[PDB]
Amino acid sequence: QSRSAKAGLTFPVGRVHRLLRRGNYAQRIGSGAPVYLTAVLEYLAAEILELAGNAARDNKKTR
DNA sequence: GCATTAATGCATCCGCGGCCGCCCTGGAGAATCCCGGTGCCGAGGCCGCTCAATTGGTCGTAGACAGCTCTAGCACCGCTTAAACGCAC
Repeated sequence: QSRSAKAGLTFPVGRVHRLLRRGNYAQRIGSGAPVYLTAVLEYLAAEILELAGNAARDNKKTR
């Protein structure tokens, strides 16, 4: 099983971590950076999607 | 034949009157909202693939922990001008 499931995170911690590793950012990356990044992206995406869905539903649309 | 004097054709200067345009009220017509109504098409649930996230071990390595060093920020003191404020035209 992946850490995202045991941490209840929808976004992939492993994918973010491997993006950071090959993203020429720092040679040493702690385990907290990928989980923090996944959490913040999940929060931002959730808020944006909720607002967009509100804007869609107030215009008689389901998309 | 010439002046002349009353009859006559207008002379041009007002008197009068035919001559309008603006607000307020009378509804009239175009635009909008909105879902039925049906045709269209793509969002996505399902099927099959595949590759890298996770696991464990190896191993070396950077940073918290003091630990110490020294250093300028600050609170304080008092002089010297020095602009800021209120006013007034």
